[PDB]
Amino acid sequence: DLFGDINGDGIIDGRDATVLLTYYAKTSTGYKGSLMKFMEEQNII
Amino acid sequence: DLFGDINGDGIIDGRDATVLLTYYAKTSTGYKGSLMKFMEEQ
Amino acid sequence: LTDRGMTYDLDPKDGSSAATKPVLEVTKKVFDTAADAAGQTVTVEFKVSGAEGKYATTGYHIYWDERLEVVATKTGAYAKKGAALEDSSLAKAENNGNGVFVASGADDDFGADGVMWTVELKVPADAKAGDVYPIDVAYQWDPSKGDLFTDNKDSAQGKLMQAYFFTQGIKSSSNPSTDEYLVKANATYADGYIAIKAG
Ligand SMILES: [Ca+2]
Ligand SMILES: [Ca+2]
Ligand SMILES: [Ca+2]
Repeated sequence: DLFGDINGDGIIDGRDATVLLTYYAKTSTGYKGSLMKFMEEQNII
Repeated sequence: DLFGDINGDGIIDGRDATVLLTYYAKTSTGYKGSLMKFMEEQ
Repeated sequence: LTDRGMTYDLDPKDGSSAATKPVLEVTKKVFDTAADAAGQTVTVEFKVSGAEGKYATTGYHIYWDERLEVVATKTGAYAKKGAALEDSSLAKAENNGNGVFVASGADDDFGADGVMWTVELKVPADAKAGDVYPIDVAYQWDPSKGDLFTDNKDSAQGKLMQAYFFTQGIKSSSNPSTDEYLVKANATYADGYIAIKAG
């Protein structure tokens, strides 16, 4: 439900922002593969 | 439309992070609006 | 080393009029002898000037000569955040081969002047005279995402700032250094170096 709860932990905070930056950092280094795929590989979900 | 694209420019990058991070610094201190409301009111 | 840098095609593309005109300076270390150079770890600093309180969101590519060996942080990162990002609560260095990608975010414009990022690099024992190890800061874009240097709200001001940063604040193929070392190394797109001299 919550727009902007990227880690899907019910609330919107620091951690969500971290996910997006760390994601951006990966794509910026050649990482193909989506946000959900990344969050899985890094055990954020 | 794109999961991750908070600001909704087709694009997931560090700007989206900063949006959430600032959103939190507001709510944290007593903001009542949605993320969508907050974003648009800038 | 190669020129991974791209052309800044965002709009605005011309940053001269920008209220904030940030310049990134990269360490330039010179050794007199191969002797003093070999095995030495150089602290390479990516230092920003002219933007106290004027940026929030950041992200840019760093690269260096293949023959250098980065020494990672305790947590395996190739770069460690510096004093300028101390009030930016989001920072990340993602490893990238013979390079690293570094990115910032903050809840207001708490970007500072000073050292943004530190990178510990080490020289071969096969050091040689006149050797030049270029260190590049580079802009990279594609349709999925691009590099950044903007303020908390990506204002008109922010984007002018960003255009400056990449087109004029750093060196690229289209703003080349004339450093006698980066010339001797056809790495005029590069920004800093570790170097040694002839006899
Ligand atoms: Ca969350
Ligand atoms: Ca976006
Ligand atoms: Ca460069």
